[PDB]
Amino acid sequence: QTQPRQNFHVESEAGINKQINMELYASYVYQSMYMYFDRDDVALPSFAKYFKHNSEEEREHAEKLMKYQNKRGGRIVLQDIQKPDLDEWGSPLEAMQTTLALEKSVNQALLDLHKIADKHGDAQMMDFLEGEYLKEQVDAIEEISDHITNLKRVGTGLGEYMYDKETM
Amino acid sequence: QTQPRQNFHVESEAGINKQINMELYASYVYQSMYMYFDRDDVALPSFAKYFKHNSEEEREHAEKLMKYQNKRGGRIVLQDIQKPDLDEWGSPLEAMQTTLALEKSVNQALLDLHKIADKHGDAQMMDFLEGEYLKEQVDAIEEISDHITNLKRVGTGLGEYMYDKETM
Amino acid sequence: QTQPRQNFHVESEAGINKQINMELYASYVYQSMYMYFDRDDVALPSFAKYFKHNSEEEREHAEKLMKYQNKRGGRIVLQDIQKPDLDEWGSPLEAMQTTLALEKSVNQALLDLHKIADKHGDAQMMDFLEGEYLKEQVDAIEEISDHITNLKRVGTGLGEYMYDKETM
Amino acid sequence: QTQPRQNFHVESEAGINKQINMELYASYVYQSMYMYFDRDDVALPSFAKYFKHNSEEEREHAEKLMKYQNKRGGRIVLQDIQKPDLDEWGSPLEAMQTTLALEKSVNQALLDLHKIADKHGDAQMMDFLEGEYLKEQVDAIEEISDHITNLKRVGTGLGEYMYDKETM
Ligand SMILES: [Cu+2]
Ligand SMILES: [Cu+2]
Ligand SMILES: [Cu+2]
Ligand SMILES: [Cu+2]
Repeated sequence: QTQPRQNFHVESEAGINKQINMELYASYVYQSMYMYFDRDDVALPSFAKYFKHNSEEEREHAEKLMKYQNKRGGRIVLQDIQKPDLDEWGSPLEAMQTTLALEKSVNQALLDLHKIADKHGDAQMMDFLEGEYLKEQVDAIEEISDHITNLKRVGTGLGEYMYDKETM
Repeated sequence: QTQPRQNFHVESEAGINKQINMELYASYVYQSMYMYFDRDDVALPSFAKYFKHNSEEEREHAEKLMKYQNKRGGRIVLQDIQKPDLDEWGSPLEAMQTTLALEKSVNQALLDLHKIADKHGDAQMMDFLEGEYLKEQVDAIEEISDHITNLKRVGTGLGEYMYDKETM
Repeated sequence: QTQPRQNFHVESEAGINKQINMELYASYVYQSMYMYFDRDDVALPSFAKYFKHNSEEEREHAEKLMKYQNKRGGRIVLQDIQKPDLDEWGSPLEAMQTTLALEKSVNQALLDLHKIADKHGDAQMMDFLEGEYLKEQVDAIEEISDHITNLKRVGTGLGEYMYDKETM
Repeated sequence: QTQPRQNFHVESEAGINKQINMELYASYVYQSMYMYFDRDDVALPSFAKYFKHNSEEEREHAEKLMKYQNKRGGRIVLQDIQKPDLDEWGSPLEAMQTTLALEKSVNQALLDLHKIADKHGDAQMMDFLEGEYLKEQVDAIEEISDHITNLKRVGTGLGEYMYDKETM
């Protein structure tokens, strides 16, 4: 029943919970990369600054999702945040590639939550996602594919250094 | 056959009219409560200030729909504005409670109008509704449910006066 | 071997990892409380703001710990972040009591990491903990016990409201 | 028997003297490298600027110890300052590498002096060392190991010149 509940189906509420946890996994994985470039044997501190921002950015998307969950009458059920697969992510190009599939995975999750809110006619929730998440995911997915092509252009060695200084 | 008509079904035109009339009823009902907390034997000026705001909200929310009705080529068919059910709304709780079901009633009327734009392929009218009405309704519906909870906590007496001073 | 390693024992490195994960659990639990007071049926938004800060504050202690782990030659091994015990923490007094045992638990963990660095004569690590963590824990433990005594003084109802407005 | 002597064992006094002499050797060695990157056939002015800084760091680090030796009632027994092993330090890498082991050598000499304050119950002299020397040494030792990694990445040639311009 709750108090502000209207047009908010039970499947949608459990999807926001399932999505809240994945957005936290993204924040975790990005922090794992942050401190892979603060590692002294890599020492790319502007790459590290990138993932520190991106980790905080995703933690703010989870918060924006939980803040929405409370605004619609649902209740927040948190689950364990699983550790990232790797603890050492290789070259910058390799790590940026990992990020692409990550945000590409996080995107399709959002795209399927939108499909659920459509199933039970949740027009507002559809707008909230397509305005505050889908619009941002396509931005992040391009800017990551932008960094992928450049890191391939500059190559290794001096290329990995000069891309940290000038672009990041 | 009006100059700017495109993709605008007469069913959607009629819905905006019936919806304009309802958004005005909410202005009247909130104004009824405005001048209730200014009663000499109610004397809650900040609750009065809250409904003076909210009454002007709905009035400008109806003006936006009217401005949209002309923007799409429909014609504004006005109707009578019914007097509110009550002439006195009891405790601040029982007033806020009447407000919740009011916005909750208006939210469905907006949602059903959104279903009418979807029935006739009006992609624009969908975004206008879910962007400048449904988005606001969800926030307000929470905001009211936040006041109901706190009023139940502070209880009758000094708790009612304090909520007026510190929150409103 | 690594590159900057000196006087940094294997037990200490695994303790920083084990402590990094617990500091994240603290950040998680605090966020769970943050959104328990953004819940519309509780709606204490200055209590919620407290745990939003405290959750971010602990996430910055983990970062300060990982930043230290990289500065001393150790490597960061992350583990799963377990979900908080409860998803609804009861009255404010009850939640603040939970927090006390939390920071009291997180303290003794730090106190025992200090004992490990002492075992293998890690004078710097001892200073880093007793300057940047132990000094802050005793501050946080008092300010939480301060909030515990007051919430007992003001009681329930109007007391729980007026403490959110004036002090938080 | 000096005026401000308390808790200050002659073993600690002797250690500060031998440590003062070493902190000056690091000033000389860094100055040796300063005027090496100003050689007409090295011509790396930013690497020169780095060692002009670091040479003045150790000189002021010895002055702090001297100021502390007088602060505790000990007397400053100066000794000769040995010339550095080399008169030319090769590539920027092989120079930075010589610097790592230099600070790593100085860090142990500080740590062993800290063990001398602990052997004779000098709680203050412990905090002065671990507060204004050991804390800095850990940071510098990382900072050097960060430069070694990046120089190995950028490689000889244009990579050496670019690191001079963009990082130093
Ligand atoms: Cu995201
Ligand atoms: Cu409205
Ligand atoms: Cu902490
Ligand atoms: Cu020094």
